[PDB]
Amino acid sequence: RGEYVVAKLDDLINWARRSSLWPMTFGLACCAVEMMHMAAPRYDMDRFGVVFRASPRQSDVMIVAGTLTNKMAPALRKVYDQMPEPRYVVSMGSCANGGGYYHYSYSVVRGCDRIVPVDIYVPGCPPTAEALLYGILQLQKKIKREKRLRIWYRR
Amino acid sequence: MWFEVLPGIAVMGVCLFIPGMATARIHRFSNGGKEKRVAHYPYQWYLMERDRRVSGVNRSYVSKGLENID
Amino acid sequence: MMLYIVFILSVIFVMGFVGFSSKPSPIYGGLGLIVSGGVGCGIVLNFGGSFLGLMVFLIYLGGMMVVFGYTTAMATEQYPEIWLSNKAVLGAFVTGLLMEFFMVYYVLKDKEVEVVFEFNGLGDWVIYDTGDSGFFSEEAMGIAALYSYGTWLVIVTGWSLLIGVVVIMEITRG
Amino acid sequence: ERVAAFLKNVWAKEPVLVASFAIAGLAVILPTLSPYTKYSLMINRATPYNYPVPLRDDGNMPDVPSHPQDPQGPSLEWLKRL
Amino acid sequence: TYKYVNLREPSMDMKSVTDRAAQTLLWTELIRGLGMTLSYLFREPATINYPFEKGPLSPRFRGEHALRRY
Amino acid sequence: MNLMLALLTNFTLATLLVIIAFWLPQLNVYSEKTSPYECGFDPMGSARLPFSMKFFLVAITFLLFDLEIALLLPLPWASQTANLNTMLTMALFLIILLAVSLAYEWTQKGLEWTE
Amino acid sequence: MFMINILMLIIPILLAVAFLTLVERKVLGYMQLRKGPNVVGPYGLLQPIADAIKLFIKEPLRPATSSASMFILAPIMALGLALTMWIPLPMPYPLINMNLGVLFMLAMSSLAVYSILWSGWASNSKYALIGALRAVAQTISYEVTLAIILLSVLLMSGSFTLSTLITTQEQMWLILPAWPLAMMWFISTLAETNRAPFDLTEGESELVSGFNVEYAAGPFALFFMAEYANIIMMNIFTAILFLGTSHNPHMPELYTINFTIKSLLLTMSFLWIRASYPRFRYDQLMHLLWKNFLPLTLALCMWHVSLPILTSGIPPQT
Ligand SMILES: CCCCCCCCCCCCCCCCCC(=O)OC[C@H](COP(=O)([O-])OCC[N+](C)(C)C)OC(=O)CCCCCCCCCCCCCCCCC
Ligand SMILES: CCCCCCCCCCCCCCCCCC(=O)OC[C@H](COP(=O)(O)OCCN)OC(=O)CCCCCCCCCCCCCCCCC
Ligand SMILES: CCCCCCCCCCCCO[C@@H]1O[C@H](CO)[C@@H](O[C@H]2O[C@H](CO)[C@@H](O)[C@H](O)[C@H]2O)[C@H](O)[C@H]1O
Ligand SMILES: CCCCCCCCCCCCO[C@@H]1O[C@H](CO)[C@@H](O[C@H]2O[C@H](CO)[C@@H](O)[C@H](O)[C@H]2O)[C@H](O)[C@H]1O
Ligand SMILES: CCCCCCCCCCCCO[C@@H]1O[C@H](CO)[C@@H](O[C@H]2O[C@H](CO)[C@@H](O)[C@H](O)[C@H]2O)[C@H](O)[C@H]1O
Ligand code: SF4
Repeated sequence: RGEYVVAKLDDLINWARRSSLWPMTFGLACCAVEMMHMAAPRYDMDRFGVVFRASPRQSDVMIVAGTLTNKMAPALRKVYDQMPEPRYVVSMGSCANGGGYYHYSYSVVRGCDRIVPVDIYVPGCPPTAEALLYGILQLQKKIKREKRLRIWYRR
Repeated sequence: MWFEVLPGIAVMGVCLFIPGMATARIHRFSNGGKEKRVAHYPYQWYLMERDRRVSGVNRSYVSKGLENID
Repeated sequence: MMLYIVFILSVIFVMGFVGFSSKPSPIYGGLGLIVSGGVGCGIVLNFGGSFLGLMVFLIYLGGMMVVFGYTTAMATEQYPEIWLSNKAVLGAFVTGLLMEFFMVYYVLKDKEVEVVFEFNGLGDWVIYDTGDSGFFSEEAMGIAALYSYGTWLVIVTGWSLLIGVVVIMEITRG
Repeated sequence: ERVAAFLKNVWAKEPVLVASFAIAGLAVILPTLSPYTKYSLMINRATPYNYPVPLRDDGNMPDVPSHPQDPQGPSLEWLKRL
Repeated sequence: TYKYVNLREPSMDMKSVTDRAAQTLLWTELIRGLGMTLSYLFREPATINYPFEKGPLSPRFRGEHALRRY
Repeated sequence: MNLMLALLTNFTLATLLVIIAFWLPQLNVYSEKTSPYECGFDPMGSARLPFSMKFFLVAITFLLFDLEIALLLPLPWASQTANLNTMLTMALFLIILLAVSLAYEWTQKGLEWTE
Repeated sequence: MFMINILMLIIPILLAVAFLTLVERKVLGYMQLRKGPNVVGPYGLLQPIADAIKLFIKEPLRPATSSASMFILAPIMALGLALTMWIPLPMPYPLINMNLGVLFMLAMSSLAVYSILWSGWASNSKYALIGALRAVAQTISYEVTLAIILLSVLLMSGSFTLSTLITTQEQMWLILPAWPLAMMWFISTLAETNRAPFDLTEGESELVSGFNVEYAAGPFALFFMAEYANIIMMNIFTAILFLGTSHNPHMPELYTINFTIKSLLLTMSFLWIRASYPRFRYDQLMHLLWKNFLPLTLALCMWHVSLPILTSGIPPQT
């Protein structure tokens, strides 16, 4: 049966991608400090297979951890475009989510989703390190639900 | 705990043990149960080539003893 | 086909020479010299000189590493030239390959060839020695003799290398 | 006195170079003082890489042996005891 | 009041000079640093097993909003 | 043969891994994705512009020193000579001249990088 | 039967490399008061498999400005040469028994540098170029001292054959009569393998990713597999050189176990060192080798030429 095979192959690639999520070493403001605390020993994001890598060419996730200003917006879009696919964006904190405390500023982008597509929105100012980890595990369960091969089979 | 690092080390150790064990056993299988003949110098190659002719079966590792001298 | 191993490697030897002799960007010229140095090591090794072959390869790998560094510093342009990018480079490159290909084609066809001078194409093995059975490498004995017979060679080479350091310091002290 | 004053200074500032020169000096010096150096050349001579071509016995070579196990010819008793 | 963090003169007696030569050549202070990371290898890690375990919080924690009733 | 077979197998294994890497994944190529990386902003000037080498003199000295080891690597074989008086003298002579050349370049500030 | 032997060498190499990545992350983790991968498979045992599958289904990118052929060639050279380094290794029997195995390993190590130089240059990006030129400096720093360190050791072994080192060390490890050289050799292998504190050609905190910054997915994986294969191979080389395992011809597997344990611990030491020290500055690496190791290495080379002659203990040529 073709369906059974592509169903199992979807599980394999979905498992491999969520089990090995490499965020780009990309932080913007206060929220990056809680992101640092997710890598710290108490939460040890490495133990889920989550490893920071500096190069966008070697990153699977962009965690927008902090305010995105207008001056920074073209750079964030640049490094997002330079990530190979599949790629995911996690929006962390009120600033990234929708402008937050600086929503009405002349120099702030009112939400990073004006610039890049966003898979998960982590609320808080900042979200606790555990709240960000909950957001990453939520991203994993989203990847687990993907049906690329199943949809390809029925094209 | 630190001993939870051991399982990955053991897997790494078994994988690194395989090439040495495999090479040693394939040499015995391919050389009639003995070590592969080592010929670093022309003299050693000469004798090995002479053993190939002497074997009568074109194998330098098939040995002939007293039973071959009448 | 394996009996023609030295010939095949020597064909690649020339191809590497045509590579850097057509003079593309020195980055690619260095690549062509590495290939030639690699197969050149293979040619000499097949004549019984394992130490000579590996040594020339080792030296030329170190030399081309320096050339690479100097190239990015002192011999680079905005658009470094590959063999296809330049008409003069391509013409020399093609001319070299065609001269090479025709020498190969005719030497194989006739088992001989006249390219200015006469070369026999029976295969290179025919000239080899037929009786070896010593307990040593003759190349290793000859090279090691540099320290017992080559006292004079040791002195002039050692002195030249020391003077070489003194000289390059002088030459590059503006 | 200056022998120790200079040496102490380099020991404090560049012990790596002090060790280098001391080791190099021993390499140059000890071979001429060692009583075992003479055996290095004897062992190299006693190593038979070549066949020992026999001599045509012409009737007056008392110092040469007729058989490998004859008392004449060099011996390696010194080598077994080394 | 103030203190100096780095204003000390090394002693020049032969024992101290040799102690420093051994440090420079035998890498004693680099070996010492290896000891510290080794001690950490055998310490229990501080990691909690999220989501089965949770970081501690207090009654004042400010999280998701809610409207209450009588 | 064994040697050529081993080299061919290794470099063929590497080539197959690259072939799979390029033909198996789904691709989506556009200009911004393939643009050169420089931390989010476009590069200023070509990466082919000259890159000054501050250790150029050590690099040339490496060539001379790298040939010395070609002269020294035969020493294990040279030690089997019967003429050990000459061999030991010439071996030490060569290494000392290497040390003298190093000491000269050191004292003349050849090992300091240009600033 | 030789083709089977080749596969029984390189399939295990790549599997050992994959699980060395897991071991490093766990060892670093516990040294850092955390755990490291323990979710993907029991004790993280499936984590290397997940990463490998992830990368090879990731989209590979050819940069717009890159030199296409050289961009592809470099990772192929890196892994190909890394696997070639293993063929003369006696464990206890080499796959290929070479008269000049040590010289072969030196030559192949030099050739592997060009996979760094060409990948960085072919990327046509500034961080990649800076990384590649750091590899030029690194090679200039260690290569001369590395060869002369080996020479001094081989003056006791008597040959360039790797299997002779087993015979040389049948009574005693060479680490005893040559621990100063072992010290300098061990550091040189860290520089040779681009390992911390000499991780300069990648230098993440400085160059983002250095020579491989433009590489993604499978092509990037080839560079990772190459480096980690070289780390294991260089510690096997260190074990053979200095910690010779006794070889019983009738029980060759006892040699393999003892030798494998030694090589593992030496590899663990590389990870341990990475956890402990800050990074060198790449000009300070060059001064370390030329101003400290080289003067000492030259002196010790003189000593190890003279010592066999003066003690009448020159090894056999054969
Ligand atoms: C050490 C080496 C490690 C190697 C690891 C190897 C990975 C092992 C696991 C393989 C899982 C199966 C592959 C699935 C991943 C495919 C990537 C993907 O997600 O594409 C989604 C795409 C989705 O396409 P789509 O049609 O649904 O939509 C994409 C188009 N737009 C953008 C418009 C929507 O799937 C496919 O297109 C085809 C899926 C086929 C799955 C079977 C793969 C066959 C392999 C042959 C490929 C031909 C080239 C030869 C390569 C060598 C063969 C081995
Ligand atoms: C009978 C006569 C006998 C004659 C022969 C006698 C010979 C023995 C006596 C000679 C001295 C022996 C010691 C020689 C070892 C090499 C010493 C050395 O080179 O260290 C110096 C080097 C530079 O140190 P630094 O302070 O920065 O600079 C000095 C001032 N310019 O310092 C460094 O190298 C710093 C290195 C930094 C990187 C270190 C990272 C790893 C550290 C942990 C490794 C532990 C060692 C394990 C070895 C394993 C071996 C398998
Ligand atoms: C990157 C490009 C590299 C280009 C490399 C170019 C290599 C040069 C090609 C050399 C080809 C040599 O070709 C070789 O010629 C001889 C001719 O006697 C053939 O040898 C032949 O000898 C006998 C004659 O009695 C025939 O019966 C036999 O069938 C045939 O093998 C070899 O089978 C062939 O392999
Ligand atoms: C910048 C220029 C620097 C030039 C430096 C030159 C340094 C040379 C130092 C001398 C080196 C050799 O030193 C010399 O070695 C030979 C043998 O090896 C020794 O000779 C000793 O052993 C040999 C055999 O091995 C015997 O033939 C001899 O009877 C015995 O005395 C000498 O006793 C020793 O004096
Ligand atoms: C036979 C081989 C073994 C013998 C050793 C051979 C190598 C000798 C190396 C050079 C020795 C003299 O040459 C060298 O001169 C320079 C002067 O600029 C000194 O160097 C001086 O500045 C440099 C850089 O700051 C440092 O090494 C040191 O702080 C200081 O001494 C060296 O301390 C001295 O070693
Ligand atoms: S959301 Fe809050 S914590 Fe995060 S960057 Fe903005 S102000 Fe700082």
